[PDB]
Amino acid sequence: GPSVFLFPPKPKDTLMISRTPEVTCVVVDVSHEDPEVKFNWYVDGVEVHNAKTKPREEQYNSTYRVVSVLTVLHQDWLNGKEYKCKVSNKALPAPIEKTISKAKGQPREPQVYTLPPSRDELTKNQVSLTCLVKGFYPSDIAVEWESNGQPENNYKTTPPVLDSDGSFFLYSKLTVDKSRWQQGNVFSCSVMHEALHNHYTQKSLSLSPELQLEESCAEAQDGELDGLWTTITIFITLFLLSVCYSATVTFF
Amino acid sequence: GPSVFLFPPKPKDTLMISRTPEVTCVVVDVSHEDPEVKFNWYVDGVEVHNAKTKPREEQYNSTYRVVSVLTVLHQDWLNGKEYKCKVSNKALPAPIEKTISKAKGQPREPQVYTLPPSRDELTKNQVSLTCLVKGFYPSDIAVEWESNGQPENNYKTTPPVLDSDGSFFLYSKLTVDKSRWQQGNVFSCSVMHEALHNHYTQKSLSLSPELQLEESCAEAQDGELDGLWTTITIFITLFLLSVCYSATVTFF
Amino acid sequence: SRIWQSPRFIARKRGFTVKMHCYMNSASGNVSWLWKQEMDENPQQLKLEKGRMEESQNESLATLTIQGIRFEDNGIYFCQQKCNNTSEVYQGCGTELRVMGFSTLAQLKQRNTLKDGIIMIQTLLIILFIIVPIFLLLD
Amino acid sequence: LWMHKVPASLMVSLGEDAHFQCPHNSSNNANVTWWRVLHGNYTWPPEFLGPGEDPNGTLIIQNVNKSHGGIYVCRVQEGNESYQQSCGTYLRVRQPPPRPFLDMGEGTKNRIITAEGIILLFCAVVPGTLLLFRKRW
Repeated sequence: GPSVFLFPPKPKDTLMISRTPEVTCVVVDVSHEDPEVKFNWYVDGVEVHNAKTKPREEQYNSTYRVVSVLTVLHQDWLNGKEYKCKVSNKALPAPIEKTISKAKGQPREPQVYTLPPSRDELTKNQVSLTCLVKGFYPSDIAVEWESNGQPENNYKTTPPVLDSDGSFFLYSKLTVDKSRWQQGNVFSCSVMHEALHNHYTQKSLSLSPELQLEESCAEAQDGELDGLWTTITIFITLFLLSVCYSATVTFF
Repeated sequence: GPSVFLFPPKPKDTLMISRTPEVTCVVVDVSHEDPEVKFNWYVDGVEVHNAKTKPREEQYNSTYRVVSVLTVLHQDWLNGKEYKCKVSNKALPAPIEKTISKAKGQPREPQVYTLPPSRDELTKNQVSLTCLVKGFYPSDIAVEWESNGQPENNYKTTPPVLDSDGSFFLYSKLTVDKSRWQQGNVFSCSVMHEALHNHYTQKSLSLSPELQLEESCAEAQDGELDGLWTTITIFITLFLLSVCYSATVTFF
Repeated sequence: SRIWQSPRFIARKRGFTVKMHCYMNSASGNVSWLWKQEMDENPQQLKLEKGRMEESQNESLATLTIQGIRFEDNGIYFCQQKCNNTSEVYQGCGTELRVMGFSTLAQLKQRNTLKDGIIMIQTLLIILFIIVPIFLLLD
Repeated sequence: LWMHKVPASLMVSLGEDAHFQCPHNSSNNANVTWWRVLHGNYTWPPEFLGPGEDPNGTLIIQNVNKSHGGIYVCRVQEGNESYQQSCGTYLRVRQPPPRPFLDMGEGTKNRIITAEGIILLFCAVVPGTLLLFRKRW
């Protein structure tokens, strides 16, 4: 009794134009009497001929395992073409057929918010940075982290969780040393989905250090400037009258 | 034909004394010809006789569903005893045995961190409040939210995610209006796990006081008030010279 | 925590503009503003000088704006909302203003000693002009 | 209520002490703790300082230097209910008091000076007149 499974592409191959998506039909549990396995691919009923197959090998529980690979185009997967594997053996009374495609519905696009560490965690050696991504549909997303153009690797990511109104959310956690957060580096969460503009967006995170509380600027007094514009003219007229009287006395 | 599943208690019923935990033995897909179900409940080999059998029910495709319930004690589950349900059927040629227990290992206690909203989320009509729980073992936990002693209902929790060192983490998210957060209300995250102190803890989240100070007076100085005094000490000097000079000639 | 004012302390310089906020839900009474000073005990109703103080209101926020601040604006200011249902007056915490100047603490001593020197120097001449010429006449 | 009866700032010089108080209206079975709020961004939770000292719950900070500025809050919880919390007091460390000068007033110097120069001229002119008509007579 062989077992047939079928697997969709990886969500980063189907979004950029320099990689290659492929769907995969797997048939395991071939017994030791029938080495003849015949595959038949169907794209919307029409059989195709650019499929590929890897040779078998002997397995753990006295079985075999055969893998068949089909490559697709990028704009065929993002429009909803059904894909059918048809499996024919000799011990099996009937062929086994499976179909997969993209999930159907109006797409939405996600929001991205980055969160700093809790301030109680600065009594430890390592700290945890956080990226919330919410509000998307379908649930095919890809999230990565980076810093100074070089990629990080110490991150984990939850599965997508269904929200209240039919969309999804997830969180991602990145663990860095405290020395590298305190000195003011810049870290980035990068997201790819099918409904963002050119399938890509980023957000950044940094520290921006502490303040001073200087207290060096002299509170105000009640009568600082009160008639100072008046009392220039008084010393003008007093000065000129003084010059006139000094001239009239010194004339004699 | 029939399938047997065995289900553990809730993660909350074993942590408090005013509740009642229980394990469940469920047999589905019973045919109409042999509706006779035989149960045996072994605990560490010793077979007990105070379980309970609920009556059957008719499914869509002519099958049945048999529910057997056994109540357990609070401190017998928290040690590692093993539970065996044994189902004998006239249709099935062999009896079926299923066992459950608690996951083995040294417990660790969790660490709870509340996190306030992002500043880019305050232009929407609803904001998200976050609770991070990390570093615990086994994966049995309970997380709730409340405010003013009454519970809040619009929250979700992710599954426990296996970390880099044999422990677990999760987050929880609550959605509230922007009005309630902006006006000063206080929200609490409550956690229940077996390696905590009295099986409980709480953390709070709200908004804080602020300051607004002005910059500095140590590089630039003044000048809308120093200009008046530097243009008013001059005419003092010239005036006093002229009047003392006029008082000089009356002496000689 | 049904009213909420912000901030708790402002410190601007002389001549600038301050704004104060109060978060409430404006379908319950009307917010009015009050002023307590250093020499008061209970706060009084505030008198708005036209053209210098304004007082505006959204659906979810009330605001007070004071332009061109000076020394006789120092104090502690409150918003107050009276409910339409229970007649229970609720009051906010209270914002505090303090008006600053431009110079530093080393330049204030300068003009203090300047003003004292000016006032003493021209006290001495007025004494001397009424001691000296009468002393000349008495022989 | 009692949340509004607490001041809004406190002036302390370098070396002195600071007293902070928590005047509540609960019946002798409450539980009082003291918390401190920092200035800037990215700054939640506050920082736990301690409980109260006397039966009135007073906080005393001794030998105050410039690393103590910020807002100080107290919370009152009675058992398992939800807490109360005061509105804050900003501790600012200004070493000088207003630097005392030799005299009185501030806006009554600007008018002694200018009400005095005129007395200097008018008190200067007529002795120059009177010393002539006395000697020429």
